[PDB]
Amino acid sequence: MLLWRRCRAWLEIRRLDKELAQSSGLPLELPQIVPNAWNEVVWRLPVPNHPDAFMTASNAAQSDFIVYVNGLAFYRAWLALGVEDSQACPLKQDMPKDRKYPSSAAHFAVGIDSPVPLADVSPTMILGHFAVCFTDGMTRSMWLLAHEVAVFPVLSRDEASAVMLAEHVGVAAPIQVSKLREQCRKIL
Ligand code: AUC
Repeated sequence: MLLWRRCRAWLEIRRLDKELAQSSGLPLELPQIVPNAWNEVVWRLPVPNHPDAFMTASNAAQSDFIVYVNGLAFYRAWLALGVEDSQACPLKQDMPKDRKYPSSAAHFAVGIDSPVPLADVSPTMILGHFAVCFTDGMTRSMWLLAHEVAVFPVLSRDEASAVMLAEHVGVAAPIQVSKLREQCRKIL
């Protein structure tokens, strides 16, 4: 029921608040941009006690922006959507119960040969507070979070939205997809 879910979500957010407080200003494991047998931005993501995951900005528009997000912070902002929204975030413990989760785990298993495209997310406002919502990529985000990936990239529609995401959940300034692609080519 509803009070049940609200109280659960409240307690998880409080947990996240503490964790973020403890780990404030400590170094996190970053995605690693890798050289690739294609013409795309690809990252190696370390996954604790698990084989590496690989993701790609292949399905991004040149106009999109990349934001590298603190997983815990991203998770907390997702919970801010509340519990009734169709995009409501399951508690981490229940994420593997999600219907598409096995299909996502399957995709993440392939590796560098078929990297998983990024999620497309947006900053929004819910009952007067900041939250994150999705255009796509909720399940793969759950996989990442349930597997405790510390930092991962996400896609945002435009500069201001990406700056807003980075402000609340980012570990770095946003960078435009077109400009990152260019730099990857000039360096990697
Ligand atoms: N391609 C592709 Au996929 C998830 N989760």
